[PDB]
Amino acid sequence: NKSDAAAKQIKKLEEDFDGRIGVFAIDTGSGNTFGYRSDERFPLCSSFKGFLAAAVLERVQQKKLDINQKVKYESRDLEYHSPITTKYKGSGMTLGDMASAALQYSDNGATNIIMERFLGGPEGMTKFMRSIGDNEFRLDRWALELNTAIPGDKRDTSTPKAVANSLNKLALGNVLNAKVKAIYQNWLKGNTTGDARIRASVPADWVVGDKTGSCGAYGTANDYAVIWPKNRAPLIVSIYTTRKSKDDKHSDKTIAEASRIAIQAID
Ligand SMILES: *C(=O)[C@@H]([C@@H]1N=C(C(=O)O)[C@@H](S[C@@H]2CN[C@H](C(=O)N(C)C)C2)[C@@H]1C)[C@@H](C)O
Repeated sequence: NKSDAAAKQIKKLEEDFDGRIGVFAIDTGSGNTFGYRSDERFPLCSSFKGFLAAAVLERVQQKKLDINQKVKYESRDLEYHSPITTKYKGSGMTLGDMASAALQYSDNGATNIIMERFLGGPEGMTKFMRSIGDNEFRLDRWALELNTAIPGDKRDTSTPKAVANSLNKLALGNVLNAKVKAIYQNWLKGNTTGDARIRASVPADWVVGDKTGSCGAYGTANDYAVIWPKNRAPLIVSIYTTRKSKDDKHSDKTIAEASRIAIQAID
């Protein structure tokens, strides 16, 4: 019945903005879950950088890469929205600093470079996801081309459920060892682009790590988070939104509100 009411509220919240909300949330402490449209597909946008950072950390763990290796790119034409990589064009960044820049600032330069040299491109990223048992994720195109968010296009989509599951496996599970998992946890905690999303849905005492995405088309936006509540087991919250018209703008407020509803549903 708690479930059924949470769902009516998402239903209404989506009609209010003329769009389409996908929700999955997990209380790791009880196993309780809430999903609404949790098996529908939605554009990832930048949200895949969260996973991309994880794949980097898996390669570091496997000893294929070193976390402090220098990454030089002094002749690159840096993609738009490369706020961190721009400031070190001349000197390069450590692999680790670069990966975290990709997560924490949605830096497209960091993203595309990492995917070029270390990850085998979009197919390699899809391969990583498969390898932790995520069958829904697909990345098709590179950082700046994956944002078209066209209704009915499976390219560069996942589902709220798959995203949530993957996040749990990565941020809380055993894909990454204790040391490496903690690093990844801190990277998520230091996300700078999520203040109006899932962060705005919880008491300010709770610690959140997250990755956002904003397609800038079809008013498509999303956020997924691990949440550490006061003296309580972790929650995972996954929220994805699209809108009916190409020109529509995304809605932080809707995302924050669907998060509130989702957290209550599993509470
Ligand atoms: C991917 O989705 C795109 C980038 N990732 C974003 C995000 O994480 O939500 C968006 S919004 C971006 C956050 N930094 C900018 C900012 O601080 N404001 C202008 C205030 C906006 C971002 C476009 C993109 C890289 O493809």
